[PDB]
Amino acid sequence: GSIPYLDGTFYLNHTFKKVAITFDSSVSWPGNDRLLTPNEFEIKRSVDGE
Amino acid sequence: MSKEIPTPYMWSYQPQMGLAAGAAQDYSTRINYMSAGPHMISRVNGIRAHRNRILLEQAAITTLTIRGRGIQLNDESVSSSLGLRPDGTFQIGGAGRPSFTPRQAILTLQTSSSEPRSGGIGTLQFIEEFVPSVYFNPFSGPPGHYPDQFIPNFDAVKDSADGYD
Amino acid sequence: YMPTIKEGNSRELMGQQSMPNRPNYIAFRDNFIGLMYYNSTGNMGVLAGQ
Repeated sequence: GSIPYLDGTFYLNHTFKKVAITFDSSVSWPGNDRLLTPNEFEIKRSVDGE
Repeated sequence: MSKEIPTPYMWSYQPQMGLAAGAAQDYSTRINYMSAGPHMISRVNGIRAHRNRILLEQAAITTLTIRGRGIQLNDESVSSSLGLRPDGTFQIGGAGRPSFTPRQAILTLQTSSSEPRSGGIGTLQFIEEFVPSVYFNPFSGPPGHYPDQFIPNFDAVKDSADGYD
Repeated sequence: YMPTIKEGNSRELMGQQSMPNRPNYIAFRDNFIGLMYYNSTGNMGVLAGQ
């Protein structure tokens, strides 16, 4: 069938939940509290809608 | 490779302690000229020599209304408004005008630490001090004369820190 | 001990025996543990400068 790695027909991006980026395992990259959540690129929030 | 134009070594920082971890040759920015002739190869070697000259040199040479803490504050000493004090008779209700006393409040607010520190290094000073270092003739001496700072598993006092205890 | 499954007063039911039910001591937990939400992204205690 299709080859999303080759052709570009990606269709699973909706299943990501969290992405955390840390340099040297102590410093988060957006390291100035420049997000609503503290240090995670929270992509999609579950039913826990604060 | 060449003991005269060497790929530089780039330090690795340990944020947590403030010391500098082991370093290594730069391995992410190499140029792949393996498909070039003598012209471009000499040009690239000259470029890397220029980069090394820039590094060596850099390293070696380059090493009222007080602001309060970002929001200035005004300062008054005789701003005392409510001169009354509750003796046996009076009964003073809610009050209070917050004013910074010139000597007491401000100086007590801007005193430094009691005794200065002695330990690791912060990020900015690490960036300013630990430029990539160019190692010209690698490991050309007898054993024990090598730069041990490069090995991350090497402790300055107790030599060759055994990993895993 | 139920001598016979049949209902209604009769000779068999006269010999029945009973014992007290086991005790329960339902009460609030130690230190009121669990009353306040702790360590849950769904419900997070918030304290901030207004």
